[PDB]
Amino acid sequence: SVYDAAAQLTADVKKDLRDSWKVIGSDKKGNGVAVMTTLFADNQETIGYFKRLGDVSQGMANDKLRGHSITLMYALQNFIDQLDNPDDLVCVVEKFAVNHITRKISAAEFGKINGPIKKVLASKNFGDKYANAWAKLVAVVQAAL
Amino acid sequence: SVYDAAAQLTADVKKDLRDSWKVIGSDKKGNGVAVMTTLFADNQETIGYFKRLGDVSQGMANDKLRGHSITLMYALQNFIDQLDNPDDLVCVVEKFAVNHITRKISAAEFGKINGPIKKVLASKNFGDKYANAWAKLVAVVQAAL
Ligand code: HEM
Ligand code: HEM
Repeated sequence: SVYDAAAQLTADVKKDLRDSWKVIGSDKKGNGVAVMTTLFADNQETIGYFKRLGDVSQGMANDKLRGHSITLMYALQNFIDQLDNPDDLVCVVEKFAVNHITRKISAAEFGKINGPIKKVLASKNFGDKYANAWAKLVAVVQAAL
Repeated sequence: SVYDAAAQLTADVKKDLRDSWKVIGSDKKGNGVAVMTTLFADNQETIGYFKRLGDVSQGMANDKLRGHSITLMYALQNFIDQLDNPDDLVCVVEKFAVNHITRKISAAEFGKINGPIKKVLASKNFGDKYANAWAKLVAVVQAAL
């Protein structure tokens, strides 16, 4: 199932993911926080999953939120580095899904991250072409949930 | 405390961490699996914590172990990237400690990773000076458990 979703990651898709990551991943703290705060803004209900982070309205200034945001970017860094080897990408994606499955985060719930990522990409001038590429990467993770 | 331990990362310690990581971090899959296999070999008692991984003796052939090993290296990548800012290093370490605290991994238990790291370092011509540098970094995490 995860292997099938990984099959959608064509040569052109991987190319756009890498080029866009070269910029997005250059500032993990800045963009990581941008993704989370945007998620909470467009889908307030997702905050129910982050009670441990405390006052998320503080954004960057919130140490726990900042810690989470930075760490989130290293999961994406991981995925991006394994793109050329489906076997490694799959094992890393399934490993990643373990904790999210335990948190009872469905594929649909996880997909709510697509909007934030699309917006962050647009702030760096990466159009729909790139947003679609990232939606496909997220789809690989969704297949594991 | 974690804040006092982070202050132990002096200038030369950070430098040695970077220089050694430049090599060790070049092959996250290979070195990551070596670290885990060494841990299970020198400290068989820790295998109980990894029941989900299955037959750990399969090494690289075990998809779950390989996935975990690769992911582990990205946590270290995270720490290394935060060496410039103590505030970020701390929030990232505390974030990382959450799941390990939940698994009831004590500071003493976590410290068993020092042996494996030292051996992997040695296999790449990096001696005691570097093993001690990494022990200090591991100490920051121990302070958070
Ligand atoms: C591409 C998007 C995402 C990435 C790369 C990502 C990455 C991570 C990482 C690396 C962790 C730390 C390791 C762990 O405990 O699993 C984590 C924790 C977590 N994730 Fe995800 N995640 C993503 C999306 C989501 C979404 C959409 C939700 C929920 C709506 C979610 C909820 C959580 C929660 C609740 C935690 C624990 C936070 C804490 O208490 O510190 N994640 N995620
Ligand atoms: C350099 C030290 C270590 C690093 C960088 C590291 C890194 C990680 C990472 C990134 C994860 C995935 C996220 C999470 O679930 O928290 C993880 C999972 C885990 N770690 Fe640690 N860890 C280290 C040492 C240890 C040690 C010494 C133990 C046990 C004595 C331990 C036990 C666990 C367990 C049981 C899991 C879950 C594995 C699974 O079921 O997939 N870790 N660790």
